[PDB]
This record gives sequence, C-alpha cells and structure tokens, in this order.
Amino acid sequence: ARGPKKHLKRLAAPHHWLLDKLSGCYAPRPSAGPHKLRESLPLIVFLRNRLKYALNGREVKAILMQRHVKVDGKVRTDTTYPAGFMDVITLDATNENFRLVYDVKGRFAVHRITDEEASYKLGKVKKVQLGKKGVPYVVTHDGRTIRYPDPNIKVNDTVKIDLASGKITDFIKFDAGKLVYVTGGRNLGRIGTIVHKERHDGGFDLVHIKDSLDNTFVTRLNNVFVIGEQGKPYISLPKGKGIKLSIAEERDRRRAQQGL
Amino acid sequence: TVQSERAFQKQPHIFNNPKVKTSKRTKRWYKNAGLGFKTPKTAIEGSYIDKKCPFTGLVSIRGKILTGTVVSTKMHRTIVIRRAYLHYIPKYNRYEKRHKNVPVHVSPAFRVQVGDIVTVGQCRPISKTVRFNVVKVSAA
Amino acid sequence: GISRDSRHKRSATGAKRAQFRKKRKFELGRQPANTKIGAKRIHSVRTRGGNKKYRALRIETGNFSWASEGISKKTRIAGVVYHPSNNELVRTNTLTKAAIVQIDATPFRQWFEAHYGQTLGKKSKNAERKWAARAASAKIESSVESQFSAGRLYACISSRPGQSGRCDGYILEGEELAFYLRRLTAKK
Amino acid sequence: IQRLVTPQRLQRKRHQRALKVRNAQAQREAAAEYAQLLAKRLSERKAEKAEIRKRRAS
RNA sequence: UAAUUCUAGAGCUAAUACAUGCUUAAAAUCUCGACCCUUUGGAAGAGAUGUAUUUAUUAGAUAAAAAAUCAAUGUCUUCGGACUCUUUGAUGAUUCAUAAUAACUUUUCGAAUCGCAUGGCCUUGUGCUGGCGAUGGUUCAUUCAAAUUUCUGCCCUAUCAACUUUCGAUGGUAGGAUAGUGGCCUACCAUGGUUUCAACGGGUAACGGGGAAUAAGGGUUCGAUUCCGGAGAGGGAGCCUGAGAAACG
RNA sequence: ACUGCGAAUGGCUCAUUAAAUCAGUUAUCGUUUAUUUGAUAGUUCCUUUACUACAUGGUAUAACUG
Repeated sequence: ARGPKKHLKRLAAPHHWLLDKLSGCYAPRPSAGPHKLRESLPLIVFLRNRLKYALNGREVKAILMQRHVKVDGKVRTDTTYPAGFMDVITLDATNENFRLVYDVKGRFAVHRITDEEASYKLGKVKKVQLGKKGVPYVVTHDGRTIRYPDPNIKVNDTVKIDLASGKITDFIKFDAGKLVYVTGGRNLGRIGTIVHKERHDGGFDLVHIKDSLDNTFVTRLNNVFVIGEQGKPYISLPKGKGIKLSIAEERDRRRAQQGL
Repeated sequence: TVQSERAFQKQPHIFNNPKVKTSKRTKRWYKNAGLGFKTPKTAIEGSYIDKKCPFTGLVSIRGKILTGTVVSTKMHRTIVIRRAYLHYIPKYNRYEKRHKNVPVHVSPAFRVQVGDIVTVGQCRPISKTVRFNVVKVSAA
Repeated sequence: GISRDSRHKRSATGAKRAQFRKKRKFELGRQPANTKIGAKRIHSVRTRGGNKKYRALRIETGNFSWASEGISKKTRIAGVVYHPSNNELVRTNTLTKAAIVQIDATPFRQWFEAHYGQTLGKKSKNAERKWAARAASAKIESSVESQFSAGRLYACISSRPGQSGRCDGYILEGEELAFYLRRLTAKK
Repeated sequence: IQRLVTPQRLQRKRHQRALKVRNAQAQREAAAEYAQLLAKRLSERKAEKAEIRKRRAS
C-alpha cells in the first residue's frame, strides 16, 4: 500500500465479536483510540449485537447523537469508538451502568453493576518514568498518564482510578498469593491465585497460577491482571467466576438444570 | 602501535584535564555486557581502542545467542564460524546433514586461533554481512 | 535519484541479483554539499515527516570551546591545514566534520587577562581581591600559549555543517596536539 | 463590520487570561504537597534504617 | 481563437488565508562591581536566567570495620577548634531518562480566532468580575501504522566444476548522504569471501501460503481465482504537493 | 468563490520474480509518524512597566460588474 488501511473485511474481523458470515462484506473497523485493535469492541457491536436495542447502523447514530451514551463519565459520539477492558458504559435514560469484563469461554460479557461501583476503575501499570522538569508519571494499560504517584509503585502493579477527577485512591502490589485475572491467550478469563513466578533474563517470564478447585496452569507475564488479595476482589465478578468447566461436566449440568 | 590510523583515536566524550594531575594512566570507560557474561581482564586494563567492542564500544547485545566452531581467521578483526545440524525428510523417515557459515566480529580482548569453539551474541548491523560478535571462548 | 538500496549489489556468494521493483521514494539520497568559506549562505531542505534541515553553502564564523577552562566563545575561522580522509579538501577549503582549521585567538586572550590579569607571551580593589583567589590556576601548557604570538590556534570541528547548518568545535590540546603536529610538519 | 471592539470579544481575553493564572497556580500547590509526602517518608527512613544498626549493635 | 475543464487588459471588498506584534505573581541564585576602612571585611547599584536549535564539559553513588594525620570550619566555645551532619530513578546491559555550567541561532513556539447563553458585585461607570464548547498549539506518552533485521525451510537440470574482485567483490579507519543502521557512496590501506553437505550458470506453458482432488497405511498430483502478503497500471526513466506516493480516473 | 480536510482507501489483473517473494519466528539500546485518547505553557514592549495602539496593526486578491 501507500498509506494506512481503512476497511476491514468480514472474515478477517476478530472472532469473539461473533459477526455472522453472511450479512455483509465488511465489518466495523475500530478507530484509533485507547485500546488496541484486536483487543477491543466498538460501540456498534455493543448496542446492536449484544443489547439488541438498535436494528441498523442508522439507528445507532440516532442514539449516539442524542448524547445518551457516555464512557467513563464522558460523552462519545464516534460510532466505532474503541471500548476495551474494564470500561464503564453509563446509559442515562434507563439508569443502567455496565462494565466490560471477560466471560469464561473467551468473550466480552454483558455485566450490570450498581450506581456506586460505577465511580471508579482499576488499571495496571505499563511503565513508570521521569518526565520533563523532573516530575514522574505512570502509564496505565488504557493509556492514562498520571503525574505525581507514590514512590512505592512499580511496574506490573495495579492502581485504582477515580473517574471523576482522574486521580488515585490506593494501589496493590504484585507478589505471591493475590487474586489475578487473565486477559489474553488460551486460559483467557480464568481467575486464580499466584503460586510463584520464575524469571528468564532476556525473554518472556512465566507465572504459575492455582485455581480455587486447585488445578494449575502457566501463562506469560503480560497476560496477568491483578485484582485483589485472596478471597476479596475489588470488582463485581460475573457468574462462574472464572472457573473452567470441562465439557463433560457441562452437558449434564445443563441436563439436570433442564427442569425449567 | 595503537595509533597507526590516519586520525586520532579515542573513546569519545572522555575528557583528560591536563591542569589536574592523577597517577592513573587514562580515564578508561568500560561496561558490563549482561546475561551473566563476564568482562575479561584485558579489556578493563588494556590499551586498545576499538569502536565495535561489546565491553568498550557503543554496541548492545540482545536478540539471539548462537554457538559454533571457528574455521577462518584471515581478516582483520573478524572471523568465520561453522555450524552443523541435521534435517528430517518425512517420506524417507530419515535425516541428512547440512551446515551454514556465519561471520562475526572479534574484539582484541580475545585471542582466537582456528579450531576453537566460541559463543556469540547479536548486535545491530556492523558491516554488509555481520550481525554477531564473540562474547565467550573455550579452547580446543 | 541516489538510492540507498542493497538490491543492486551482489550477494556474499557473488551471484548477480535481479530487478525486483521500481525505485521507492523512502530510500533516497541527495547531493553532497561542499561548504566553502565566505559570507553566510544557508539553504533549507525538507525531510521525511514535516521536519527541516539547514544546508550550509558557505559561512565564516563559528563557536569554539576551551575545554580545560570551560569557556566557549564565538570567533572567526581562517583555513584548514589537515584532513584525514583525502587531501583534496585541504586544497579547496571545504568544511566537514573532523577538519582541522585555524581560528583567530583574540577573544580568548581578551578573556584571559580579564579572568587573571596575566599576559600571554613575553584597578578597583574588587579585582585583586579575586585575582588573588585564582592564583594557583594561572599557568597553562607551554605548547598551546606558544602560538599566541601569532593568534592562530589549532582546532577541530565536531558539528556536521551539511545537516545542522552550523560549524562549531574545540581547541587542540597537548596529548592530541602532539599527535597532529608530528603529522602536520612531516607529511608535507 | 469585521474586526471591531465588542463586549463579546472582551470577556474572551478575560477568561483566557483568567485560565492560565488559575491553572498554573495549582501546580506549585500540588508540587509542594508531593514533596511534603516525600519529606516525611525520608524522615522515617533515616530512623527506620538506623534500627537495623541498633540491632547490629546488639 | 475553427477549436479543449484556454484565458488577457481595467475596476471593487473579506478571513482560523498571507505579513507583523503588546500584556503578568512573588521568590531565590549568579556573576559584575560605586563606595567603605578596615580586619579574617562588607556593599549600593547593575545585568543574567521559559522552551526549542548546535557543540563542549560535570552529576547520574552503592559489597565489611578502626585509627594516626594536614588544616578549615556547623556548633557548647571547652576560641582547643576536637566535633554535637547527608540524598541519589529505571534495565539482563548503556555515554538511559532527567538536572546543572559556558555559550550559540538567515531565533522555533508561548490563542490580534467562533457559537450560545446572560448572571453576581458595587462608589451606577456601558464600572468590575463570571458559565457551558468549538477550533488551533509545543513537547513527552499512547493508538492506526511504516522502514529495515535474527534463526530454519523451495520444482527439474553436471550434455553447467569452479565462481566473484578494473567498473566494490569480503574486512579495517575517517568523511559524505538519509527518518535512521549499514560499501549506501567517496578516500586511503589490507587480500579476502562462496564451493561435491552441489556454489555459479541454464529451464520454468513458476506470483508465495491458508488450502483442493484422490485416499487401508505410507503417498501422487494441483493451488490464475471470494481471506492475508507482495508486484503492476502501453514500455523504461524523472519529480511536484503532502503526515504518507517515485502515484498513473 | 477563497480557506480546511480527503483524493495514498477501495476495486481489477498475475507480466516479471527461484534464497527474492512468502510462511511460522525474533529485534529496534538503530528510526519517522496526520489522526485519536491522556497529561502539558505567569518569564517573550528597550522593558519589570521610560518615546512607540492591546477597547485589538498593515496590505493584497477571489466570485462579481465592464
């Protein structure tokens, strides 16, 4: 090519959006924004393929232009604005508040939360540096920079952000035995706790995570998102709570539950 | 000997004040390479100047790590390494031998004759055909 | 134009390569600017991105630097004596990096008397109050003051003039000067 | 008529002037408080690492 | 003027076009130094300090204890001066981030823009303050990208056994050029680099992969063609405008 | 009609090309980046308010008339 690309074809669209392969020829292509391309979800896949409120594209623009939909206490009208992990989607004419978080089979789940949990947001720590005129800042996974932190924060920790003023309340370190979400790969959406973490110099470091039913697995370091101390998260988890169920176990658990 | 080239030779931005006097020879500068590698004795207290050395020059080491035997030392500050493997052919269920030569760079801290076996690490492009330089050595 | 591809050379084997695409704009060269001495002529070229470079077509002054004292003043330049790449730039007096020129020594000498009060070669009470302070740091190397009778120092250029536009540098000192002066008066 | 004085243009340069004074006042406010936290955190660090030397004395 | 998205002369008036150009807290610290009359002095006054550009030189600590010492001093003066005194980020790894000192420059940026509302305070002057948001702006981060690069992997052919190096082929040193590394190009030097584990040359009615037909097992034969990657716009070469093209509506 | 943005995406073909393309895999401590999202700018009349506007400086042209 010569410049940037601007169309996304239909079969090349990311799989966990679940667009059906016969309705059109192209998919929505997500704008450049806070979250990466194949790790996010536009506002048109939310408002017509999950909540079933709108039936077209022409209906979604009619919703967005009435200035209903906010993200993180700020109004958006970009019809493919890229909402990603841990974002808060506050409609107003229904008094519903949502939070983007992962399913267990690997999907973005519809999650309703309260009116008080929708005042804050976690975020991990991607780098910490010394800026111009000697002040330091910190970069989160969604790209917020925040100057003047505590000195005890290091990288791969987790901050808590107040969405009103854009500030920090407290923070969680990163060591053995913590509650951890997994945000990328194969064991995607499972919740467990840290056994220990071995390190390879000049390579990709591996953590070992134990479930609650005590079965273990291994992922790279960067697909690991700290949530809280053991038995106590800071957010409202979905049903199943990140427990991997074998396919044998979930036929008959659907069978015996089938009593309607 | 160390001044044979037609322009003056120095680790740049390393200043000697003649007004002061201190019984050191010259303020040499030297770094630690990383990855559990050990800077040799003859680099910290040696007297050569080389632009492209891992312990003295301005190159980094990152990327791969290889290993192989040295088969030609006929250039000035480069050698050639031979590497040997096998290759599997599925229909016949068997292996066949192959090889590839790589050229690397040799700092004058090391003394490498033919027949030895070195380990080498990767740096940014040094010449037309060079992307590695030696970081350890073990004899024959 | 001048392109910087490696697709026109031969392999490490000697095998002659093949014509693969047409010539791409993002591998280009421009023309070498030779930098004469004279009145100020500086032209601006436009680069990748919206940036800017200043080509110097001829200039005459600079901004040179005394290391051991730590003072950098603005002077004039006179002519090049030595260039280690080819000696067809000394016979034309271009201006590259690593070129060895001569400057006029006047504002360094005029600074030196103001800082110390001592001559080179051969009255308020504030002044000798602090001239007495800078007493031990008075003397310098012999072989560098020994050209203050002529006002022609020896200095090398450390800025690329074809890129940055300017032409600055630093004074030769005795360790480096011992090398070049043995090179200067023997290779001719 | 273009480019005339007008009350509509008048308070715009008031609000623009009022912005960066009220803005940049808060920085040196907030910078001092950050150094205030760093001030006390070193103060215990002089004491709390001396207590190892109290134990190294014992 | 036979003519084409061809255009000449004369006369008007605008800008987020083009060209210029003011406003503002206090603090500290440096250099110069009127005087002063003195010991061991202290001083009026003056100027300098945003950011960006280019060069030079310093800080960017850290493995375990105690004296003798040369003086100086913070201090109770014990007028002995013994002492009753230090901070410092990140990486496997840096000349890293970031800070200071001298300067330097055909001197870069630091809102002479626009819609809505219309209020609070008064000595009531069109006095003084004051809401929501559009567009522009320098640098660091970020997202969509781009440019190069490491390891291993291709069909038939010896009726192709030696190939490359003037005219760069393989390496060293210094410059030029570029967004940037590099024989990418130019100077001086060295004589290297590939090969029976098939180099180099010849054929291809050869764009590469995901994949397709047949199938006990092993396999044989296809892939111009709905997805991702490259190349091209009658054949070669050259450049303009732009963040981005060697572009062909 | 001036100014701003886009026209470098998309669509079509398979001629060249046999260590090239291309695949799975690394690297940038070796570089440019419109846009988007988040931070970010009292110092700039000669001046610390002395002549010389900040209740706001100057020309030139388009469409249009002839």
